[PDB]
Amino acid sequence: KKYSIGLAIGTNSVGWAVITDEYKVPSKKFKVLGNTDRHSIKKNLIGALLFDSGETAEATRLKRTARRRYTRRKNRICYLQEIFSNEMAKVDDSFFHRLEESFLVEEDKKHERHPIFGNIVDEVAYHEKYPTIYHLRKKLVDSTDKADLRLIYLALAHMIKFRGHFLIEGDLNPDNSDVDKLFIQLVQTYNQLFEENPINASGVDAKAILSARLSKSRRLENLIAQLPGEKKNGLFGNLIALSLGLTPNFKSNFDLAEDAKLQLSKDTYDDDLDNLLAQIGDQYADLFLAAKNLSDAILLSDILRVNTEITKAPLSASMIKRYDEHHQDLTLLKALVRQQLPEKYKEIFFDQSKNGYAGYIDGGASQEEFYKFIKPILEKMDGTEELLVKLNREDLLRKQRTFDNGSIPHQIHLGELHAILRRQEDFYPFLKDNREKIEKILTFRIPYYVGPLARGNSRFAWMTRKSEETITPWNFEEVVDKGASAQSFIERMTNFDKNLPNEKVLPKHSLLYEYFTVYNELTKVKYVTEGMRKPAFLSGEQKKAIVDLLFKTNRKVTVKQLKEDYFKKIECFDSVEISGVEDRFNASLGTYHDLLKIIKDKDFLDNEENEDILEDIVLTLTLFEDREMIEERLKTYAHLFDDKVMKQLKRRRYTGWGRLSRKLINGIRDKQSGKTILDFLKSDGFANRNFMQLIHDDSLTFKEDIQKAQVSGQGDSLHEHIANLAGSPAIKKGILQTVKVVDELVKVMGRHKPENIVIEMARENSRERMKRIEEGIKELGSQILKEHPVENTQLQNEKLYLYYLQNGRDMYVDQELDINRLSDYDVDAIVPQSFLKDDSIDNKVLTRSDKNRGKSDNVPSEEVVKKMKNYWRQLLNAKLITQRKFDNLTKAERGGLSELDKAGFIKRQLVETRQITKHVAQILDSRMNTKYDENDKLIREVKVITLKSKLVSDFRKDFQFYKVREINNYHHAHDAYLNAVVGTALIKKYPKLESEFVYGDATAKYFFYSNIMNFFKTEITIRKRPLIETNGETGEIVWDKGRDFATVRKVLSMPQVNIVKKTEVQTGGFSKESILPKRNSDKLIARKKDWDPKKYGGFDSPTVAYSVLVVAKVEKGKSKKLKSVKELLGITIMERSSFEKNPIDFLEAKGYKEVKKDLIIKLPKYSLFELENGRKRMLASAGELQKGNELALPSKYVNFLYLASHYEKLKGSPEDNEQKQLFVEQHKHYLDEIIEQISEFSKRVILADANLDKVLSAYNKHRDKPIREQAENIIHLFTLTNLGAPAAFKYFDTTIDRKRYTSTKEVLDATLIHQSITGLYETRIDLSQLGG
RNA sequence: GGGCAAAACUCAACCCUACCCCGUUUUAGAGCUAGAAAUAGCAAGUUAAAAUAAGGCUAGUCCGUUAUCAACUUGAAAAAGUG
DNA sequence: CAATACCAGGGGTGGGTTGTGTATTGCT
DNA sequence: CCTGGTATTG
Ligand SMILES: [K+]
Ligand SMILES: [K+]
Ligand SMILES: [K+]
Ligand SMILES: [K+]
Ligand SMILES: [K+]
Ligand SMILES: [K+]
Ligand SMILES: [K+]
Ligand SMILES: [K+]
Ligand SMILES: [K+]
Ligand SMILES: [K+]
Ligand SMILES: [Mg+2]
Ligand SMILES: [Mg+2]
Repeated sequence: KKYSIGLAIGTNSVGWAVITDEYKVPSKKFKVLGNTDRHSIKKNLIGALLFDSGETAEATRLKRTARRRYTRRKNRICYLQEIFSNEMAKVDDSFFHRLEESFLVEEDKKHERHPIFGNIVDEVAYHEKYPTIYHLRKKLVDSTDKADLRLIYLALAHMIKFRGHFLIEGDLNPDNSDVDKLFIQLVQTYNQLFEENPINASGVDAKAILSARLSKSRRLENLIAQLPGEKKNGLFGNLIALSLGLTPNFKSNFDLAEDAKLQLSKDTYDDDLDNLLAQIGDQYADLFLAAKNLSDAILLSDILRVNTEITKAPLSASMIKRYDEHHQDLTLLKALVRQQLPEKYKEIFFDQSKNGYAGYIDGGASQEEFYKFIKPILEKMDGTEELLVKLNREDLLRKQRTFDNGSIPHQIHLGELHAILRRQEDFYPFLKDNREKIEKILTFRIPYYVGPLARGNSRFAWMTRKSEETITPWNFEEVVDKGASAQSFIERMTNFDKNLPNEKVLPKHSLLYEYFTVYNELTKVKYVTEGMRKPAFLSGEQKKAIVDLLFKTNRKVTVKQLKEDYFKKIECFDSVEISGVEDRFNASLGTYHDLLKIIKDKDFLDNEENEDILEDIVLTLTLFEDREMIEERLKTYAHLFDDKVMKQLKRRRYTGWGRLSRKLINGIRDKQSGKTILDFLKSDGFANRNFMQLIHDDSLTFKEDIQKAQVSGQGDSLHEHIANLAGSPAIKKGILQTVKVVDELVKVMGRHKPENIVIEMARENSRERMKRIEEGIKELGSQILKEHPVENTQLQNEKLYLYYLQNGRDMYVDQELDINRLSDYDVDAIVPQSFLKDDSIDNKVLTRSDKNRGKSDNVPSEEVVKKMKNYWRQLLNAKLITQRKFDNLTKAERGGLSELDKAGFIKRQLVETRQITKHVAQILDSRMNTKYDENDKLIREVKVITLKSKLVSDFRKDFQFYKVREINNYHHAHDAYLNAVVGTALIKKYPKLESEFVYGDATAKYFFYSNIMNFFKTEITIRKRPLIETNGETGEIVWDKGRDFATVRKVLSMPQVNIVKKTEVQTGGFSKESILPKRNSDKLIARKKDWDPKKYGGFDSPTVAYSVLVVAKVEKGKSKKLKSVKELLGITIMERSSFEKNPIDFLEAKGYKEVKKDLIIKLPKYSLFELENGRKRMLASAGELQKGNELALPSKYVNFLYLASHYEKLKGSPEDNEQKQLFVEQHKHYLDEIIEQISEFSKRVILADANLDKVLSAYNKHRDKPIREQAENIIHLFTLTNLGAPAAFKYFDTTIDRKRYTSTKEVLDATLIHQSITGLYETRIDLSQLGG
């Protein structure tokens, strides 16, 4: 017979269905294997495979990087110790041993328990002298005396082990370190530019004001308030704001045209500033330079909170200041508490559980938690004003190793280390000879372009070696072929040209590439004037003239410039009409202008002889971000430029890559013409062919060479092909499961390929939205965050999120919005919900009243646009509002929405265009249709139809085949069945639609695509449609409105649906990552081989990879008498390899004896067992079970629950709304009935006596509640019966905690069921037959 | 119209390298006084070492948490096969 | 033995890719 | 968050 397949692909489920030409679901007798008495079973050909979500490779990669980092840090310490080996041997022959075994307890220590000095007196004396490591570091930096080699090692090792970040390149340039010295020089330069309006900085304490621990805006205010007649938005105020790290706008200071927002931290900044400089010149260059220097000094004084006069170890001195102030403040706080709150001293200083000082030090309290706990204690006390201020500045009782130490650059640690080396090399000759080695150990970092230093056993590595010896930081340049390794980095990184697959893609900012884009756009530009009959192309001379006169003198070329600056000036046209370009030219020559500003040699740029050198320069600037490598590759061109241009160029940086190779653009030439693609793009007579026309023109060579070039390589497997698809790994796991389901379904139907396969794909935090708001107000320069504090979780509500996105302003009315009145306010859809279902914040907007939007059918009225356009663009620059949202807000000025707009919105709602769905369709099509005809065209025996969820959702809502997701998992299978039905019927009714729905090769649309699915309806908003629905041409019947609806209903009401939870071996981390303290418990796992957890603590809570059923004997009692057992042993992920290498030895080491090797059953997670009365359990672990049954609630109750709970929308037909409400009230008794159907189920399968009794009491409690709320809570009640892991749920206000199945003893005598992917093929094993 | 390409603006999803900072764990940093002793009173507290998936062989300044997996007949395996 | 309350490593820096809609020029 | 491990508690 003939049949079709319906599929619903999700992130966790693949629903599948088989239908006949009558839209019926077949049933079949399937053979049952095993050792049970049942040999076959009847099954319906509907079901749904369920699985756990597929995970990305991000967490694995981060674990891998942390692993490599720990390894290499240990290697750094090893290098330092090998350097110190021979002399430390003379000083202390067991020092490094004591350091290595510092973790062991004294019982296991092979040496003295005191690490540094091997005796208690010297150790205690050391600690008294240096309370922290930073004391010793500063001392070794400053003191002139010879020091103990062990203390030198400790200081250098602490500097190398925690060496600081690498965000700053080169040396730190410590001549401009003082904030006052740079602020005074900034005042000098500013007064230089303005002799008439100077600023007197006398008595201005810039050090205290600018280095204070306050917000940047507050420090700006405090500095400006010290300058009378000067304001914060003046030029000097904006310069100070730029130095503090803010985003000033210099547009108003220089009477500019548009925004000149600067910020030193943005990567664009350089360009930005130089852009700005073009407006006013180079007089202000060194002014902004002085501002940047002042900013660097402030960034340093943020870290080096100590003056640099007395010491050369400012970091260690700042740490010592922390320690001393902590000591003073702690002494004072204890004295104060003894004075006024001696009742609370012990809780504060002895209680670790409380967030006092004790928990802050010994417990688990954090600095923030400690501040919150002790702030009211300080406020209630007297004499704590200084301590209170210190708390508010986040600077009280501070430790030295804190979270904010991440801003410390490595050059600071390097300065202190180099100072110690200089001091102590006068006494230790090996320190003098190895100074640069020890410095290298701190500075050297494996380059980003080299990767893992592997030797042929790493799938991540790509490095090649000049010689075959061990790589150290010192011999790196001699062992590693940096040239070939960087070349391989390039090859691994860059995409290939698709037309020429053996050629690399040009950089996105290549001069040749932007020339290509400009000429390709400019070629298809036509123009017309009065004395012209027809618009004409530009000639080659015209195009070269427009390039030389406009594209090489202005970064952007506007149509206005094209008309006035070219056609008026050269062609003498008073008027002209341009076509092919609107507003401005998308393409431009930005790289040309960059290199023009840098090299200052327009002739050098315009010489065809310099094409190769400039291309290589741009390539080098795009490949790398490393200063060393960039400097290295531009040395061949060092003779052509001076040092100033060379430095400017070294700073020039680019990212991104094009999509075409250079051999395609200006390499291959037409055989006849001898011209390249770019040659035609510059001049093609009057034809003016562009890139597409140039590679698709049979008249010229290119197409032939392209076809000669392309190669279809060695084909991927199915799994490989799916993996290489663009998309999330979850949906790709779903796709692979879909293909396997389809394979097995074809196998079930006697290997007969179906006629149709309908596929549907489901379309489907706090920190990122808080980040949006945080950056948005920062850019806006507003203070609403200051006025209204809000936590990240509070943004679960969408109204508050929209509010803080809108800066207190109303989006349709220029009026402030009230925080406390947020209840009344209205969330409106920019493009309305009637036309588009976009419930995202992108089509959402918070306003005082919906009315103020203007009319509803169109986009907000032109008046509202004219009003709020500036505020909308300001929110767009702050990125609080996206460009899509902005364009939708202002569409009225462009005419609102056209008829084509609405028609296309509908068509996109109905036709799927998502690429991943097309890829799945391609895979299924290429697997089903494999033969060719006499014309060698593909034989499409199977048709792959693709649907969007709105079709079947609307079908359910129209004909009341409602879905309730929380009842069971049948809705996936039902979605698949309805997909098959609707797709098949739709393409039967309208074959012309195949173009839109099958894979392979005025206002009319608004009515057509909105009425395509009306042939199911009997009545219409007039004419009654025929009860029988046929194809107009073939006459074949497509839909019987008297029977096929009944068929769909009978199919949806079927209780037997093949729901299969995919059994899976667990993978990932061995256990919880927490390192637990020591404890007397055999659940603790040692973190090292010899670290007994009873002494050293360790891990617990491992993940079971899979359980194993063991039938064996164990020793019982002192006599060790063998007693027979049959139990579940969970093999952990960590034990899995050793178990699989030899299971017998593994089990015997566990204590089992005489193991029946052939009765060992591997049981992954979710293994299915059946017990009595059809009760089913799934394996959640070796010692816990999940619910294994589905509640097949009758369709009547599903529809009643949908309607009574107001599950989605109300029908919108007032008569029909009253119809449905009357049905709900007439069938109210269903409530009780539903409960009964649950109770019975729970009594037969769930077996939670206490939970069921509490649920029944709760249901009887709220019997006078409205029907809608009782139904909405009955919807929750299905958590008790849902398949899978138990969960807690609320019925009204009563909470029902999950009942767990903490024992797997019963499944050992149950029936184990092995199901195929559809669950149609089974193997049933009676486990009670094993053991004895 | 369906598929496709490049440019412009855009946001979502993914893949990879080199590093940084905390956290946790054990040990070290002589607790004192009064008691037989339980215990009570006070003193102190900020730091470091070392581990940071057990570990593996290929012994690399490498690898170790992604993807893939019902059962059965083969095969050592990858694979094929069975209702 | 089974019921049950508690708990689960976090933050930052670089690069590359496909796909998303909007609209320009085009191929097929 | 979800859901399985874990110690408490009878
Ligand atoms: K991390
Ligand atoms: K010992
Ligand atoms: K002032
Ligand atoms: K703490
Ligand atoms: K444009
Ligand atoms: K770069
Ligand atoms: K896995
Ligand atoms: K997993
Ligand atoms: K299975
Ligand atoms: K893109
Ligand atoms: Mg390790
Ligand atoms: Mg630490």
